[PDB]
Amino acid sequence: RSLANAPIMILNGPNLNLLGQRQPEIYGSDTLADVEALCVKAAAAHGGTVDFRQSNHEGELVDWIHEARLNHCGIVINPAAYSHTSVAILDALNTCDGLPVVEVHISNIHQREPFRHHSYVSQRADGVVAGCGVQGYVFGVERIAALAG
Amino acid sequence: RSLANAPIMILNGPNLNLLGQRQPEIYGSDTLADVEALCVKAAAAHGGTVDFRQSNHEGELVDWIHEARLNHCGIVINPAAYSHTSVAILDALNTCDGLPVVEVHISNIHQREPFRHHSYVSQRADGVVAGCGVQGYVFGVERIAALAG
Amino acid sequence: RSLANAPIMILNGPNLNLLGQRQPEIYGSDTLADVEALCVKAAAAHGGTVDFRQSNHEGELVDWIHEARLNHCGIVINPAAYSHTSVAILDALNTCDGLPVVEVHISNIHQREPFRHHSYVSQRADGVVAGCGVQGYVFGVERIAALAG
Amino acid sequence: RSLANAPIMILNGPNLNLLGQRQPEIYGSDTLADVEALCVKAAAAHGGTVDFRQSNHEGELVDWIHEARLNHCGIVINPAAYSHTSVAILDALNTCDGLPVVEVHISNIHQREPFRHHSYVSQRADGVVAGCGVQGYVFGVERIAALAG
Amino acid sequence: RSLANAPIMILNGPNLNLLGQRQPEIYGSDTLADVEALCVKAAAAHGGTVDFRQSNHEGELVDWIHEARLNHCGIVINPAAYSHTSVAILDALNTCDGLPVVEVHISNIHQREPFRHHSYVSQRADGVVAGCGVQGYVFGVERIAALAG
Amino acid sequence: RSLANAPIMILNGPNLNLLGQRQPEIYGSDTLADVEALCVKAAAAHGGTVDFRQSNHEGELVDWIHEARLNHCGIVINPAAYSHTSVAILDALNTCDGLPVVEVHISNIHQREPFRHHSYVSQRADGVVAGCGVQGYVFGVERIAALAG
Amino acid sequence: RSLANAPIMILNGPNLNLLGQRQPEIYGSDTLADVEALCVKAAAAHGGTVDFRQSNHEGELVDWIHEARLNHCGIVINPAAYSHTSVAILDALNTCDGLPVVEVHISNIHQREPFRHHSYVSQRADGVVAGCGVQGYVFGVERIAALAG
Amino acid sequence: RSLANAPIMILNGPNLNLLGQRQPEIYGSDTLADVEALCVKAAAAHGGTVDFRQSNHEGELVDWIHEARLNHCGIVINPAAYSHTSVAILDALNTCDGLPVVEVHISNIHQREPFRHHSYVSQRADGVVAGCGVQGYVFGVERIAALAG
Amino acid sequence: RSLANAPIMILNGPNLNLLGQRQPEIYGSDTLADVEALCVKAAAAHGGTVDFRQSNHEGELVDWIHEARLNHCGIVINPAAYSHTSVAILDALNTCDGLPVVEVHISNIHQREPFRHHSYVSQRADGVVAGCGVQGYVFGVERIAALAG
Amino acid sequence: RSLANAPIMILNGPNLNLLGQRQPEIYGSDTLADVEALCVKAAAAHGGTVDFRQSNHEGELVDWIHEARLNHCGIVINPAAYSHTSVAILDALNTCDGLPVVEVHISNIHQREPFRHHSYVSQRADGVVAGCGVQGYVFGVERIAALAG
Amino acid sequence: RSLANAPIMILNGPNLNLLGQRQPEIYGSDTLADVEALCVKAAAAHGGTVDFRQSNHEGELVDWIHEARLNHCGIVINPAAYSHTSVAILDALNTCDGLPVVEVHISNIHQREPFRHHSYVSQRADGVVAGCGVQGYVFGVERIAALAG
Amino acid sequence: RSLANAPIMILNGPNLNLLGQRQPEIYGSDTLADVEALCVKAAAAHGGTVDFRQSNHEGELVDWIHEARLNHCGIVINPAAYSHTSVAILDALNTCDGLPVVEVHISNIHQREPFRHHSYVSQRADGVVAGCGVQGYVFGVERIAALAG
Ligand SMILES: O=C(O)[C@]1(O)C[C@H](CCCOc2ccccc2)[C@@H](O)[C@H](O)C1
Ligand SMILES: O=C(O)[C@]1(O)C[C@H](CCCOc2ccccc2)[C@@H](O)[C@H](O)C1
Ligand SMILES: O=C(O)[C@]1(O)C[C@H](CCCOc2ccccc2)[C@@H](O)[C@H](O)C1
Ligand SMILES: O=C(O)[C@]1(O)C[C@H](CCCOc2ccccc2)[C@@H](O)[C@H](O)C1
Ligand SMILES: O=C(O)[C@]1(O)C[C@H](CCCOc2ccccc2)[C@@H](O)[C@H](O)C1
Ligand SMILES: O=C(O)[C@]1(O)C[C@H](CCCOc2ccccc2)[C@@H](O)[C@H](O)C1
Ligand SMILES: O=C(O)[C@]1(O)C[C@H](CCCOc2ccccc2)[C@@H](O)[C@H](O)C1
Ligand SMILES: O=C(O)[C@]1(O)C[C@H](CCCOc2ccccc2)[C@@H](O)[C@H](O)C1
Ligand SMILES: O=C(O)[C@]1(O)C[C@H](CCCOc2ccccc2)[C@@H](O)[C@H](O)C1
Ligand SMILES: O=C(O)[C@]1(O)C[C@H](CCCOc2ccccc2)[C@@H](O)[C@H](O)C1
Ligand SMILES: O=C(O)[C@]1(O)C[C@H](CCCOc2ccccc2)[C@@H](O)[C@H](O)C1
Repeated sequence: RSLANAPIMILNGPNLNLLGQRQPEIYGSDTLADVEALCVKAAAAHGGTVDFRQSNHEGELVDWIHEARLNHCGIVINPAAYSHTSVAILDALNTCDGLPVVEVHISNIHQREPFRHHSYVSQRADGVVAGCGVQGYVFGVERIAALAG
Repeated sequence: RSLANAPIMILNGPNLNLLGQRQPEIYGSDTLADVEALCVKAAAAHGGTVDFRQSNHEGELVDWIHEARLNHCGIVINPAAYSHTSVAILDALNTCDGLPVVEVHISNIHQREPFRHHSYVSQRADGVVAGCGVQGYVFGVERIAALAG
Repeated sequence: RSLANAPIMILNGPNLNLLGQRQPEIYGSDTLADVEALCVKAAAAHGGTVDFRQSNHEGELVDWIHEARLNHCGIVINPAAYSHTSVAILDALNTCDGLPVVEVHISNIHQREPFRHHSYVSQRADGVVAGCGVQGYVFGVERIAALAG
Repeated sequence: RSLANAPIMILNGPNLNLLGQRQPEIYGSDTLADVEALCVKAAAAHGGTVDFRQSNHEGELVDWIHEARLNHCGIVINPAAYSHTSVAILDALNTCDGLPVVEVHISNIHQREPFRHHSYVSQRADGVVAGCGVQGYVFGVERIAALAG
Repeated sequence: RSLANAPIMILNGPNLNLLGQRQPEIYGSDTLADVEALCVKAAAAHGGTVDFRQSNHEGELVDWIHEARLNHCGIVINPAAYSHTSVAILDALNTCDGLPVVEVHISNIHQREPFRHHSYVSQRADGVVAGCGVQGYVFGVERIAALAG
Repeated sequence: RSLANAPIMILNGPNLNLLGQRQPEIYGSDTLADVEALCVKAAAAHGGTVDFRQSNHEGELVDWIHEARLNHCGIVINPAAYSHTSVAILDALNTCDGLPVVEVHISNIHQREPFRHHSYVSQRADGVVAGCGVQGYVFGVERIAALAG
Repeated sequence: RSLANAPIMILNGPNLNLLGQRQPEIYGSDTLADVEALCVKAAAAHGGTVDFRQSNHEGELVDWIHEARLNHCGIVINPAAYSHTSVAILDALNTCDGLPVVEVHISNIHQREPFRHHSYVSQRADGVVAGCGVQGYVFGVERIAALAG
Repeated sequence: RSLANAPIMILNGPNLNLLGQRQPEIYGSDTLADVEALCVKAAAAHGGTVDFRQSNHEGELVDWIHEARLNHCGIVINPAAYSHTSVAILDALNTCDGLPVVEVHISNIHQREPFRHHSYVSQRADGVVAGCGVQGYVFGVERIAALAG
Repeated sequence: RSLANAPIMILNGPNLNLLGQRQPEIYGSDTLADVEALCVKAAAAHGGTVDFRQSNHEGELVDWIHEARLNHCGIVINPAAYSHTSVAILDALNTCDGLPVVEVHISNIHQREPFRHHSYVSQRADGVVAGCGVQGYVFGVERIAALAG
Repeated sequence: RSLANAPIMILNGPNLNLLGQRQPEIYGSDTLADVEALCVKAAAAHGGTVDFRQSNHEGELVDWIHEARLNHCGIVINPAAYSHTSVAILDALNTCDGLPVVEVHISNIHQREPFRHHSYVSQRADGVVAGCGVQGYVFGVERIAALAG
Repeated sequence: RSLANAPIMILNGPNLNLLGQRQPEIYGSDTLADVEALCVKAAAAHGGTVDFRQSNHEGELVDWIHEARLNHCGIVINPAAYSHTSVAILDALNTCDGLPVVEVHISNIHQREPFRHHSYVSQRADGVVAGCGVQGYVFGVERIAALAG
Repeated sequence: RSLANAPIMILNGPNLNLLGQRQPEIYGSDTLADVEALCVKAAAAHGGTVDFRQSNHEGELVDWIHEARLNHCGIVINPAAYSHTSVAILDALNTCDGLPVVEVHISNIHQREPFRHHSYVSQRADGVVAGCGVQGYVFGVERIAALAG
């Protein structure tokens, strides 16, 4: 699918509903709603739209990836903690043959606790953006626009 | 419980809803419905019935194992990604005292990425079948029939 | 929040709904309902009340932690299997700035299988109690009572 | 080769000559001769025949694998202790281009000592069946029948 | 022995004689004397008494455990550094067949340096309390009273 | 410095002089000169300029980071093989107090050989972009513009 | 069986046929026939006899262990290199229910190359003697004589 | 020194004072006094004498090794828990140039918990006897008598 | 011995009998007989002869090494799978004091599966040639010629 | 405290009483009395004194650290074997807030056995000197003199 | 390119300029000029020439590999210490599509320190010769002649 | 060479040119020129002179080490980041047969990031001084003056 004909799915994992409410030195002072606004703008800038979602449930994320697989032009995903633990989410993305996927982390996980350094999602994501703040979501959109082109 | 008196629960974990839609060289071109049909036949051949279910949700699979513990003669389980990650499903199966459990993987996980080599479920499953394709499910049923009688 | 003004949230993870039904040499013969009753009395003995919940779903536990963050005076959590696998629950507890958290394991996980020895939750929990049976929940409540005053 | 034209090679590694004489809780009370008779019946149930062999010598098993490579329709192998140590048997099976191979362990090796968890043979065996008792051999023959036709 | 007929041995390992003199954000500002008074009070509240001792010598602590084995109703031990290094103290506790043992750490060691995460003592201690401050000694006493009655 | 007052230093490590000449499926068919041209355009589109350089020599890269520290508004760096090996470049970037740094990899290093998964540079770079092709350089320029401007 | 009624089997693994021909500072100057003579002497001192064998073939050692199981009052084994590699010999000793087994190493393997530090045979051998020179075989014989009476 | 002119020092590490009082299936029913008596007679059987000591204190054991270095013809040492932890006792034995040293474990430490499998003392001890019960002390005396005569 | 007075022993490990019959991209399409013929001419070109042998049996290879130790001027060995598993063959080659030993692998084992990267034989072989095709045997012969001259 | 007002404590761990009686190539021919004299001299050159002590007992060393914390101007310590094993001594030193501490090893521990490479003391010691011979203690005195002024 | 039309590049890494000046029992007494003469002779015997170079600088070796890629018929490389550390040289070699590469080490790195056992270079070199002294360069030349033909 | 006859080479690795410009709490406020001046006076205090140099290039440091080998009486080296990565600098120092070498780190590397704990240079450096600040250079010079003496 192209940007013109289907939205980009923007998926957000656990706890990100609280973005902005603490640790601004690490994650900024923008809320999740502010991030959504940034993505709407960035997609529009490239002639597309987004479908922006958040969940604390691993299985829900899986279901939403199966939906993206049939209905969206690409996925930008910040899997949050499930980055480090979910093989299920990796396998869900693996079923998205041909679909552009960009993983985003607001923080630079490489500078944090050792368990945070690894991501299962990175094994499928076409591109991985870490430590660019909420601007990383914009880069995710920009990359999908380039690929679904 | 005997096969005569209660169904075999066949549980399928995340992403197996899409079986048949990709990677046929590894997983075959049969769909999950085709697998269900195979299981119905295999169980009938032995005078039993099946209760075949699939979920992308770890917690729903746990709930379902608690249901089998009370109501079913055995479990054949393809835990999918959760094989590698879910201590909660191992613990659920551990509550099934005396119930036959056979774990099944369509692919030979030992020939895949190193993180797929290990399974928590195998620590409780009475038998583990991997790399026998969808026929593995029929072996699961055949084992439970031998054990539940 | 003080004990006087808000309940203590007591969370229980997967499989603990079946407490009492097996392995009494390790977990005791009290049911989860008995445990809730113990907690109610322990909280009362210190001028408090509890909000006692159990779920097999990792996402629901996260959702509940976010509720406690805003509405409760502390958390006593037995994360069960999710102790060993859930970065998502660790992250949820980490959003609870200032809130007292005590992690409770009925069994002494240090005497069990190697994978049980480690807990993500212990990275945030203020106190960790293990192997004190269900009395551990009483210690959790007594700790929150000491800290939330 | 088909089942019609050539036997299934069934190979058994060291110590399995003493099967039935101890540890019946783990390995059953059937003797290796009883297993051979089970395999003859299982293969006949699918229009085939077997060539059933046992040796304590790694190099003899490699020799027999080379024989199967040219003269048999598939291999069912319980490599016993060599499963865990023999790169030579792995390399021998690797020479069997296109031949169906199923590895069988009577016990569920994933429940035993840590060194028993890993198998070189599993890196080539199409299918691996563990913890299904001597019925595993039946499943091995069933799989070969399905593949060799 | 019961609480009524013999004292609880409370053992404290190296450097704890200086408790209260530094790092109060981690260990609080109570002195060891203050901790002893807390233990006296807690034991009295359950009809018991304590025998409170501290040593910087691993072999003295071993001697004292042998004494408790014969003369006391239980042991509450904060082995301090020796928690991480002393198989000898673990072996001594292992000689105390039937005796209740609770291990206490004032700080939550799981949040500290990696070498502090593991304790040999926790392989024998019935219960392990970490990060509850000096109130963890009170939990120790409460647990022994529960078990020794 | 701001973008208006100083150029962005764009540094490329060993072997990137041959970009475009092989493995286009991984690295694209743009040459390093093409990438320079993209960076110059990207910077201009945010009111800045670039100082683009490539070297095969670890100590020359260190020298050039010292120069950036004093004369440039930020560093975009693709350290190539030295990402995995060079503590010296990490130390060099550490001296750049307050300067924005973005590391870029054309390929998704997390999908490649295990030694390629780790980067010393990511321990200082503010943001890390991987697998977004040459467009990742544009993202680096965009990030620096956001941080400097 | 007792010493009176059956010989002690003494088994020597690969390369021990050349004992005494090299490295005397490590292994001594006695030949394997001198070792056999020491064993004959030791057993006679205790009213027994020995059946002393050496082989370079793992499968042959397995076969001889099966013989001892049925025909000898105990096994003294120097498995040589196969100590470090042979799960098959371990499994063969494991079949020897009730039979006294002592493992002997002429050199102190714990002082040599790290791969020599571990032995699979020590997981079953009742006693293990290392670094006592050829007098270790004598200690072997003495141990069997104590146990087989 | 020879057996004729000086005693063999026999050192016993922590907790062995309690030998005989528990776990007889592992350690036997002999007391440490019984073992001292066994040693007196085994030395006399070879024209020697012994100086038999036990301590729970690592430094005392090092002090006694210094004394033996100057005053005794050999050392038989069961270091108990300190086998696994004490570099200080390894360094002490290392000062005993030319003195025969035999390490003894009553139990076969290679069949116990993993941390018990390794011994620092084995890095110097000339010989190491494990799993021969208290007879292992006799073998230690026998070896010293052979070396020091 | 010299090349003039004795043959070079050229030993080939398990499965090499089948060289030529598969995977020519890795191993070439020469048969083992063709390699033998290459060896004969390489040795003659330096005034020597060969004794060329192949076995699937570890023990036989050991026995043949003992023969070469007394009867031949050097050993060129491709231990095949046993390169990775056989301490026994290492120890056999260690008995060959002063005899030139060159290890050969047709394929570059360092580019293959991780378990293939390590060889016990290389701990004794004077020289190790890998990935030079069957020409590597020729280099082996050339090296023996150089050393035995 | 200044050098003018209190002595420097010089602590030596186990086995150093024997310094100079062996292994001169590693540790020199000076005795521990010679080392004391060198410290007296070095301290006097800087207007100070020393309190020079040696013990084989970990607990005594801890006791002496507590003494120094209150009574001395700094600590030079060669912990000997306890360097590698004693978290208790590290903890003792950690209580010496603000006190200068320099760790000395006569040998370069980095060139010795792997277990010797690591030191717990180095985690606190302000400075660590290894492989400078007995002259390392003069450097420790010189560093205390610099810091304590 | 063929040997007739272009020289073989022979590259030597750090410190090899001092070959011959020490450790002759490991590296021989030939100087690097002697090695160059051996390479000139061996190439001439096959109708070719060499371009022999040595550098202590990693980046200069990379530069020279790039030169070879365009101008030479093959590379024989002794990367010396950079074998073990340089992903940059590996990457340089990887750009040499279709070019024969042979890696040489004069000493048998597998008999040396553990860090020396691994080479990045070997992941690309076609052939790797180790432990054959300076004759290994001759094998390198002989291999390139065979492949360039 | 003696101190009287030739300068001590004092070599500084990458980034040290910026000493004094940041992180004074770890590295002090002296600049590299101030260090040089300190070394000049230290050497003069012992009748010697210094040749003080700094480079960011690994190969240049190796070249300088070869120069020292022929022309200088010793080496004091702070390899900075190359401590942790440069086998090349180790190998160069290894060529300096008989030459005294002391490694200096201004910061105590053992208290920093885990990768900084290890130094290849320390495998050859006779002495290693860490965490003594710039005074560590003076210790180096003092040690050289003692050894060249
Ligand atoms: O930095 C990221 O984007 C992460 O994906 C965020 C996760 C944390 C999710 C919650 O983020 C919040 C940040 C601030 C306030 C509330 C939630 C963490 O598990 C990953 O390791 C990195
Ligand atoms: O081979 C299996 O049965 C697995 O359990 C399947 C999982 C993947 C489930 C998704 O399977 C599909 C296969 C084809 C098409 C769609 C999904 C995988 O994570 C395990 O490692 C092995
Ligand atoms: O000991 C605990 O409380 C645990 O948190 C319990 C978990 C298991 C929960 C299920 O517990 C039951 C106990 C008795 C009967 C049924 C379930 C386990 O996964 C952790 O490793 C330790
Ligand atoms: O469970 C299996 O089939 C095994 O392949 C059996 C092997 C042991 C073979 C000997 O089996 C006997 C069973 C009963 C009685 C005697 C021998 C063991 O090494 C593997 O770990 C798993
Ligand atoms: O947190 C605990 O209770 C510990 O057991 C205390 C030990 C430290 C004993 C010294 O404690 C002091 C605390 C404050 C002031 C002085 C000493 C430490 O080694 C363990 O890792 C955890
Ligand atoms: O993907 C990247 O940008 C890297 O930084 C590139 C490096 C290789 C630089 C040379 O790349 C070329 C690509 C195409 C053609 C020639 C060189 C590789 O060492 C890193 O692992 C990832
Ligand atoms: O020390 C031993 O007895 C060994 O078992 C001997 C084996 C070596 C058998 C060959 O022994 C010889 C000794 C001297 C001369 C020839 C062979 C070795 O692989 C084990 O690690 C230790
Ligand atoms: O590459 C080599 O020469 C090996 O020594 C060959 C062995 C494989 C032997 C069988 O070789 C064949 C090759 C082609 C066709 C048949 C057998 C393998 O185990 C080693 O890892 C490396
Ligand atoms: O090199 C040192 O100073 C040590 O701290 C000394 C210890 C050994 C103490 C005994 O030193 C002696 C030297 C000569 C003679 C007797 C003892 C050792 O455990 C450390 O690894 C390094
Ligand atoms: O054995 C080889 O050729 C090496 O590549 C040599 C390197 C060292 C080259 C310096 O060699 C010299 C040998 C003698 C005299 C001077 C330098 C070493 O780092 C590798 O681990 C193995
Ligand atoms: O403590 C040291 O001397 C170090 O060798 C310095 C290196 C850092 C070199 C740059 O140091 C500067 C210090 C202050 C200001 C600028 C640079 C670091 O990589 C080592 O791990 C430890």
